Amino acid sequence: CNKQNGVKNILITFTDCDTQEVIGPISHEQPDDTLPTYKNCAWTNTALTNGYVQRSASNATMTLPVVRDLRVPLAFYQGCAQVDVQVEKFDGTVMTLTEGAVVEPEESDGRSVTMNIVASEIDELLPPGSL
Amino acid sequence: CNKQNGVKNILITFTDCDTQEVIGPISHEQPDDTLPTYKNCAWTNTALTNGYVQRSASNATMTLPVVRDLRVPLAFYQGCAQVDVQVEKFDGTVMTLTEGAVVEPEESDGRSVTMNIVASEIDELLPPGSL
Amino acid sequence: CNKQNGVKNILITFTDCDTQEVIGPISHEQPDDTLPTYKNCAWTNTALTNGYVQRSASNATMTLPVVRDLRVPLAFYQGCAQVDVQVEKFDGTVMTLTEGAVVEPEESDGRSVTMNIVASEIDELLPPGSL
Amino acid sequence: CNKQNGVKNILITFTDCDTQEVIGPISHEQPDDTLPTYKNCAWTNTALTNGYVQRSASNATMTLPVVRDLRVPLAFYQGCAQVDVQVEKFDGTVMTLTEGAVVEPEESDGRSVTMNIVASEIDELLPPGSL
Amino acid sequence: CNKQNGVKNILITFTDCDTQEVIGPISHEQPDDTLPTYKNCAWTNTALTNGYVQRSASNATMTLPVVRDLRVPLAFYQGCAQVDVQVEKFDGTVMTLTEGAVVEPEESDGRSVTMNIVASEIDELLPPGSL
Amino acid sequence: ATGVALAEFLQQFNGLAVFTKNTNIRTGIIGTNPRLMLGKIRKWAQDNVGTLFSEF
Amino acid sequence: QDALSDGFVRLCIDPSLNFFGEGCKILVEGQMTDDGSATPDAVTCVTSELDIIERFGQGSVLTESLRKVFCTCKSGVSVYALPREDAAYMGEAEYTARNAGTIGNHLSSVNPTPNDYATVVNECCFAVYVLSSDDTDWQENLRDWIRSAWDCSKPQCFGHGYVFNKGTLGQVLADGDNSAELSRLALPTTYPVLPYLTNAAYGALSACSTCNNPELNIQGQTFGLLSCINMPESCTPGWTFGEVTQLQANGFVVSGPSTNYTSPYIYNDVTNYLRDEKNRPNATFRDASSRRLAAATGVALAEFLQQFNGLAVFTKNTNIRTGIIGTNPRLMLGKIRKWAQDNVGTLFSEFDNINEDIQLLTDFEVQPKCVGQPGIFHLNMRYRPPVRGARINVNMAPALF
Amino acid sequence: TQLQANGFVVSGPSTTSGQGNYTSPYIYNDVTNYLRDEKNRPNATFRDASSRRLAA
Repeated sequence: CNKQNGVKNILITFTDCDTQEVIGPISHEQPDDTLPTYKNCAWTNTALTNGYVQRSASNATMTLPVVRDLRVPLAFYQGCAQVDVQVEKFDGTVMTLTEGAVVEPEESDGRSVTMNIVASEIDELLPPGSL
Repeated sequence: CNKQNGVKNILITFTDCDTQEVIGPISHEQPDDTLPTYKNCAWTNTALTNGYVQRSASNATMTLPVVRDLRVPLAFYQGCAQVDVQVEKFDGTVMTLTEGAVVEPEESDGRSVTMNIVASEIDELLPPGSL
Repeated sequence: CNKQNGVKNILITFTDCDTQEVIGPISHEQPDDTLPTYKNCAWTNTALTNGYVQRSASNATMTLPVVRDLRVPLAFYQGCAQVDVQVEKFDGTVMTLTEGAVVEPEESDGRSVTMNIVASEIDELLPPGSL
Repeated sequence: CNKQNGVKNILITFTDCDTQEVIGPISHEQPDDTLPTYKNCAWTNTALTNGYVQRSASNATMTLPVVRDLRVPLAFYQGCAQVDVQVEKFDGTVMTLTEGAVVEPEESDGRSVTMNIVASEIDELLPPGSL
Repeated sequence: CNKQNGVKNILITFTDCDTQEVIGPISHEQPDDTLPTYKNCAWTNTALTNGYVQRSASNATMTLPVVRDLRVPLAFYQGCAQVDVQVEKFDGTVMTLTEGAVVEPEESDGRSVTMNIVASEIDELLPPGSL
Repeated sequence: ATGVALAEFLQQFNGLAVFTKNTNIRTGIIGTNPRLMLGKIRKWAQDNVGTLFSEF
Repeated sequence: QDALSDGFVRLCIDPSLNFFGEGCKILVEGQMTDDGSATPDAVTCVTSELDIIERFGQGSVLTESLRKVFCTCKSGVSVYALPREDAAYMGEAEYTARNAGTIGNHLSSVNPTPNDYATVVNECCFAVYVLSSDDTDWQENLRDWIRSAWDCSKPQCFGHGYVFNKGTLGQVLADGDNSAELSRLALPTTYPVLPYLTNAAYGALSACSTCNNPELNIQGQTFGLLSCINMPESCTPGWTFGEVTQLQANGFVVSGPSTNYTSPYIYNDVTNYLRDEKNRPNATFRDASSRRLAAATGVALAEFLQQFNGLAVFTKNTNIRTGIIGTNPRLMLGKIRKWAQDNVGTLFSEFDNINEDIQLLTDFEVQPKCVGQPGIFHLNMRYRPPVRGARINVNMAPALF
Repeated sequence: TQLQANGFVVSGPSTTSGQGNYTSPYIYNDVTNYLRDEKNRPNATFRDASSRRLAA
């Protein structure tokens, strides 16, 4: 069935900054119903008076709640590593993020971790048929 | 008939400010039962003392939660494009907006997006019989 | 409604000091909710001993924050030209200023300019019903 | 959309006075949402009594917050070099400054710097349609 | 990542001006999120009339907040000893200062001190790829 | 002399956009409305006190 | 020279050096002398004032008209000429006729009657047509063609023609019809300057100053002065005030002296349109500004409506299915209304009542059963041009203190 | 110009002027000798030498 909302694959690659060691890409699993959340536009607008907009530069963010791997240190999920996140939805859309940094890590119980990733830009694959 | 609160059509036209490419107008679909909200008066008052008000210029905002189309990039819904919205309600009322800009992009899961649209003014059609 | 505080029309006329070129009167718009502030008294007083006050000559000033017009050079808003400002409030008040001069130009970012205008005198219209 | 306030391109050219070596014009990126700030009129006025104004010669200044380039020494941004800065806005206006000098360099952390650039005059381009 | 702002190493060498005893170099750590702040250009500029600039000799200063070492007396951090401070950032920049002096000591609580070091010149390592 | 001078002053409005009782002025237009015209004429009369009129 | 040795910079210093620009289209029609080197009865594009004498001869009326037209406009127009061959204080302040006909009797017979606009200028839409002759037949032919340019039968090329009628009160007041397409300048019998110079200056100034912002009335000392034209000072009025009132009440563009040489000056920028169909003084098409406003509004609405060509239109049916790029008449009417609101202040007044001044109807509901055809739409709109300044009517009452 | 057209690297003097001292040479048109496609004439995909290094 084409009409189906969800995530099919989630690939994450860890690259430690100090030792330049690469781990992955490893498939991950959602912890609960909540889906990953995206923000693709790199420019943030701002409301001004009477229709004007102050365009200023910003980042492309991503929220990725996943189940941590038991073979990967927990610190890698909390900003002590560089992540290369790749996620594919059920309808064919693919979000590609490269050279991402975890910004605001919150304490996790050791199985479910919520990522806040900031990168220069995120690429959308847009399954066939565009514009 | 007549007494029916709801939206009937939602047409959105995307224009890229860089390449001047026009996409639309593509009909869209609501994600849930929350209706789009409006603010037609371009002036925002303020409560002064003893019946006085402070009229200052402001925008004619528009909150429009819609279902993403798979043929349009996600960035087009998050401030990386110019949107021209046109919503018709079940009772004949038509809201027309042009050259709006998405001011506050909120992270979306890739299917349902909410857009805070700011424009100079919004036209209301007022089904026949007015004043 | 004679209970609304704000501006309705702002007309500015620029006259070049060298070429005697007259531009205007061009309507303008406010950048934010800060209203123009006025001083119609040409004498500045000073506190002395036992209720006595010293009257010294001064100017009828006016602070006018406006959005620049893209058809008029920014230098015209910062003391390279004459200004004849005429502001109309919502309640009918009209302040007329001619042969003004911007004394203290401030660093402006190319959209909103705060003009400190100094002139010999300012004329007030006092909507009908006086004294 | 034409109603957009921001900066599109920033170009800076460094000319070391000791060796007469020219570097640039390199492109630069803003560190935050604070736009560059200008002052075009080359004359500074001073308030006198009863409408008179004392006109005296002064400079054309500009404040430019940007991110330093990792290929350029930091001393070039703090007054040891002659800058040739040219800034383009989203609305088409272009600010051109040549033979500038940094007057009061504040200490910087090595990523974001703020220049107080002084010059004899600054050129305005005024996108088509003037006076 | 190659996109990171922050310090990596801070070495300070103390030399006693009375007994000529040298201590260090000893690694130090930041007390807060404020980075060391630099001023490299040895000449200072003064704004003059119509674009002219007056060049006069000045100092290459630095502001350095560090956590004092419990093996070093506090007086060494407040201008009673020479400092040979050297800071390396995450992106590869290394700023070297030798034979420096602390100019204006401040009341420290016994853990964190803020140095204002003035020296003849500051050297920049400028990671590979220059001009 | 006063009639001639007033004829000199009033020519600013020849062919100028005039916004009547209808509504106010929009941004960018070089028009005017009778209230501001009255204000401008009043200021012109004020400036000529002592050379063409009494005080008032 | 060592900087020009390479092929990077190619310097081409020369005085003439025509600049880029398309500007505004003006057609000047006048007789040509045999000295010229141009094809008669053929519209051509003139690029500069230097070569007009070569192409159109020495002292020809078309050449002088071109000189005045280029004098009164530095940049903003592109001038087209229609050379014609002759049928088988002197002059201006700058200065047997060289052109046969009545064109030489206006110095201080047999005139060609082409009637070939339909072939010489077939589909090139011109803004202002300038005629350099006083022949009634030639002006009537130009008027007929310009009227034919406004036909509901075929796509239009909106334009306006400028002529002059030199003569006394009786003569000029008899060469006047209900032609809204012509603005008849009425020069006096003893007018010093050669009439076609002033006519060309008027037409060129009108097109040149308006057609960029086609609502500026050519009136007053700041908008209706012919600076290039000069004439000696005089104390004899061109017409009496009764005559001026008669002409201004009879749709003639009366000019006045700005009393050394004094540049001429205009009073009213009106067309020769007094009576509506059958009768009635329709003020709508009196001012020449209303003509340019009508043309510009029609053109702009035509360009804006082009976005609906090929779009699927869901009349009757139901709401637009998701994913479709169609539309329905109600949304189209809303978009039209918003476009009309957006142009207030540049093409219209605010409105009287927009809910009645604009209405969009499908062909089905305008035609009886089985007559209505799908796709076709009927749009009706009545607009009001912007209000501009006029008489002041000073009532001065002296009083003692 | 003829040499420029048919894919030849032309070099010139830095300062022609007149007599004096030595001058360094000065090259143009950093292009390759590629003028024809497999069959057709206008194959500019490898004209400039920069395109070669870019492709590599």
